[PDB]
Amino acid sequence: MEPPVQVAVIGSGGAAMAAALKAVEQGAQVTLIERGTIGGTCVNVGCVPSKIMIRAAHIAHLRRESPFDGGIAATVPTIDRSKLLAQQQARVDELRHAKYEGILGGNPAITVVHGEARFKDDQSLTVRLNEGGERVVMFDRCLVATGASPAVPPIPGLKESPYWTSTEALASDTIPERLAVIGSSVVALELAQAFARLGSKVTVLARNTLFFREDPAIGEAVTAAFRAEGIEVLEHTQASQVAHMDGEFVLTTTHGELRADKLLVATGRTPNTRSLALDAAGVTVNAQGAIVIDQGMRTSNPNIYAAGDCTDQPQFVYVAAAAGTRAAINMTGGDAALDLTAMPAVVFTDPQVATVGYSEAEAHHDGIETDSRTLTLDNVPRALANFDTRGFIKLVIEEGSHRLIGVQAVAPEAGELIQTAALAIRNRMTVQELADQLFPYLTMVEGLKLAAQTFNKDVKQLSCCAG
Amino acid sequence: MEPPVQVAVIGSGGAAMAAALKAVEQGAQVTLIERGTIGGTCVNVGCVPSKIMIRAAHIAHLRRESPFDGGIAATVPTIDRSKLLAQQQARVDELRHAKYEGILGGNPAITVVHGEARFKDDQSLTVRLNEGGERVVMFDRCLVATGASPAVPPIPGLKESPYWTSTEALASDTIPERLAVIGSSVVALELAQAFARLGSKVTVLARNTLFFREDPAIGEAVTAAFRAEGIEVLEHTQASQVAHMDGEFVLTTTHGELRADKLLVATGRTPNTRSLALDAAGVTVNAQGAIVIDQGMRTSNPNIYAAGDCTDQPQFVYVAAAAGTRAAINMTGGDAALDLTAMPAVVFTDPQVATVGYSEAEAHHDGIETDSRTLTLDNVPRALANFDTRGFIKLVIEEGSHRLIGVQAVAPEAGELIQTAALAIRNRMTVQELADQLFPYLTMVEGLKLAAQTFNKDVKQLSCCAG
Ligand SMILES: Cc1cc2nc3c(=O)[nH]c(=O)nc-3n(C[C@H](O)[C@H](O)[C@H](O)COP(=O)(O)OP(=O)(O)OC[C@H]3O[C@@H](n4cnc5c(N)ncnc54)[C@H](O)[C@@H]3O)c2cc1C
Ligand SMILES: Cc1cc2nc3c(=O)[nH]c(=O)nc-3n(C[C@H](O)[C@H](O)[C@H](O)COP(=O)(O)OP(=O)(O)OC[C@H]3O[C@@H](n4cnc5c(N)ncnc54)[C@H](O)[C@@H]3O)c2cc1C
Repeated sequence: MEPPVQVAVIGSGGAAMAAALKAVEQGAQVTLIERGTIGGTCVNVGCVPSKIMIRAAHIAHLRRESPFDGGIAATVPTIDRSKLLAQQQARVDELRHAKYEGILGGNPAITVVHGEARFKDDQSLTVRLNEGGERVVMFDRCLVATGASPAVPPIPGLKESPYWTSTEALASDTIPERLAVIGSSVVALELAQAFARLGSKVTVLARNTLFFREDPAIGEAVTAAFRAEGIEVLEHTQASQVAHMDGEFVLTTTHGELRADKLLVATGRTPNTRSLALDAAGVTVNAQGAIVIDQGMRTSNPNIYAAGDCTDQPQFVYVAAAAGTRAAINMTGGDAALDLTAMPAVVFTDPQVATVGYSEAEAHHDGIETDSRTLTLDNVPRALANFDTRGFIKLVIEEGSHRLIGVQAVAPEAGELIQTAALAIRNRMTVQELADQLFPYLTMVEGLKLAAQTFNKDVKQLSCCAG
Repeated sequence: MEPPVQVAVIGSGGAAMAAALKAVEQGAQVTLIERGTIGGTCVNVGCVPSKIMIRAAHIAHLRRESPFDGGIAATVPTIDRSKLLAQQQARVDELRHAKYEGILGGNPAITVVHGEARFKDDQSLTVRLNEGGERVVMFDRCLVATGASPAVPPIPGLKESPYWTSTEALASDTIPERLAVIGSSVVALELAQAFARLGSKVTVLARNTLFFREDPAIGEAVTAAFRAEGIEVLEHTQASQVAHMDGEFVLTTTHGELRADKLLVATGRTPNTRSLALDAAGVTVNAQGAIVIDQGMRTSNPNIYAAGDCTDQPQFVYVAAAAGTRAAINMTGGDAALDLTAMPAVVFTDPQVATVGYSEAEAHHDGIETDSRTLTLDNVPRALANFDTRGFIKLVIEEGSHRLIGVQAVAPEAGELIQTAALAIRNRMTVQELADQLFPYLTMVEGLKLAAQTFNKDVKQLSCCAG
């Protein structure tokens, strides 16, 4: 008789969870090692708490102002952050148990180890247990899903100051009167707007422009939206010195001296691979410290796989989870590959930013001839009925075939409409085909149809005679 | 040389507008006859003003209460309906000019006639001009796009009372202290909730249950939502007598006497065909007075077509417009057909109701073997982060092929997510295929993926290990 394959999984986030359970489903015995709180980033200090805080911020914002204030009185709502934090944390704790702890526990095929793991060789790990001492974990196959951590730049004086990373910001029980934010990452912007809406006077220090690595139209729309609601966005600005004196932060910048009660550093994230002793297992990493893998999540060592934020993969929990599931399949004798061709991405600012497929620049870089159309939101019925036309919907197609290969949008509910675009791309639809489909009038997603029609029709024909 | 085809179009709503412009594009000369305001129903007294009022109502509602009131103070906002009405009307007037008047005017190929048309024979119309007198309009082909009007039941005393139809309700400059609503139609419910949120004490008299003709789960969720915010829903209730005494309505019902300041009658709509003298042109209508047509919008008379609410077609402006465009193609020698297989439908209540494709009952009626899954919103991350789990997402598939053939949902933003379902159905995707696609975490549309996964996975595996 054959013994169950011994699978070791380092981490307990989205990638590790998906892998652990898939491995067990495929008949393997799993030993999962986690050094901190079970659940990793998303449920504890990532997606979940941040989206909850953003929703609370949205309510506070709408109680403060709206496009209908001429007929509906508005007020400055009193905010009790302690109560909001308690509500937020209760849901986080509830989900951690329901989707992580409760599933890992009570399963004789899964052994959870509380400690920090490192490779001993390519078939075993050495674990420094949280309760002291060590333990060796032998394995046939191992999945590294250690995620990433907030990056902290070597700005003089920052290291020893009481600054915040996204974790401390989300866990704060008070809304600071003044919040300075260093960075222009998605995390930086989502938190910047949430705190602003909850009461903070926010100043964002962007080294370049917002969404510098994305299509330029995106950063322009978001920057204008932030400024419109009192958020200061200092472009091409960096702090050369950080100091904390007399109970406040003092930042020396290229724009002058800036003072704030709290400082959020959200420049980016780095892979958690330095404590893994990857060299002992022959696992190669790139210049950024990320573990190199192929579409099957296989590393340079045939018996070791990697998935999630500790690799070069896009940093989204749904990508990490999909990768973990497929890595487990391959660790158990299968043959699976991760396809990210129609991977959507959403930024939970207001308006939201959403993208899928190729941007014009990205297509060109890959030698693809394209054409595009950019429809401003003042052409979308839903936006007009809401009296909020900030934003746009951009479609990118391949020349000749007219196949839709990319969509970028800045608009309320962009995250919802982007999935229609994702399916259109997945099914290799042309813009003509998308435009000929029936869409509900007065929905934001109708904007996709309207934009598609502009490839063969005039903007003046939309919502009238563009069929 | 050949002369331009003479096309007559009766009406100026979505169907007529799309047809008129398509006909001209195809080389025809158009004579469009309209007895009332240009633009018809949607822009003037339908979709546009109603969605604007609903958005205003949403803001008022959120300023009054939210799932985050434990940490964000709320207040009863003062409402100035005169100001809201002015804003609403200005957008309506703006859109009427931009998408209707400005496009019809200044075009030598289009002649707009202000009057009421009726058939003289199958090649001409007699028009009673609004300014007096008549005119004959000869045509080679004619499109009837006369729409429908609010139905008014023969309830004793109703006829002579100062009741409202959706038109008077949308045009009211005051929010009534008490509003009674007779009917359970989409129009009745959308307006009922809007007025309630803007300040009225609303009572809905439904002859049966809400969404009686739809899947039962829909009516149950909507009824619970209405009651949750103070809207009284009297099921299986009809008014046997209407009276207006001492400045108020007095309704005798099976539930007892009900008094209200205003009365909205929104039971349904009837086709505008009684004044057309259709018999003079040999155009057949059904028992409801609707004009009978085929998929090419052709009537019993080869030279006359019909599209929109005056036919048996679904009453949506996007359906009317699509039909008008295709009718114009056929009137000008083409061969087009309207495909409604993936037609989405949205109800702008909160939560919204959205459907596409077959419901279980509808599939069975057509001899299709099916299976389904109903995912309650407390299983959708976005709903949980919003602390509002009222609703559900239901998927209907064909047995054997596992092809998705229908989706019904009750949830915030259901109108946005339903389009993803529409494209999935259009592309004949199976639930497994839909479930294997990447969806953004914490978006309502992710609910489609989660529901799809329940066809092969347990609800406890969702957002964890259902891959
Ligand atoms: C503020 C914020 C907001 C975000 N918003 C979104 C969003 O809206 N949508 C989205 O899809 N993604 C979002 N993300 C990103 C998403 O959270 C991550 O991509 C995802 O959680 C990564 O999952 P993972 O399994 O790769 O890693 P992780 O969940 O980060 O976990 C790795 C785990 O391994 C442990 N570990 C590390 N080294 C060792 C070791 N040597 N031994 C034992 N255990 C070790 C860690 O302690 C941790 O528990 C957000 C992130 C943040 C920080
Ligand atoms: C309150 C309300 C809310 C709605 N919400 C939505 C929604 O959210 N989404 C959606 O898609 N649909 C919605 N609808 C329905 C949508 O408005 C209609 O289906 C659509 O407007 C019908 O277009 P049509 O061109 O067929 O007719 P219409 O736009 O109704 O116009 C027919 C025109 O012909 C004229 N006419 C009639 N008889 C004659 C004659 N003998 N001679 C000359 N002119 C004549 C009329 O006066 C009118 O201008 C709503 C309707 C109402 C009333």
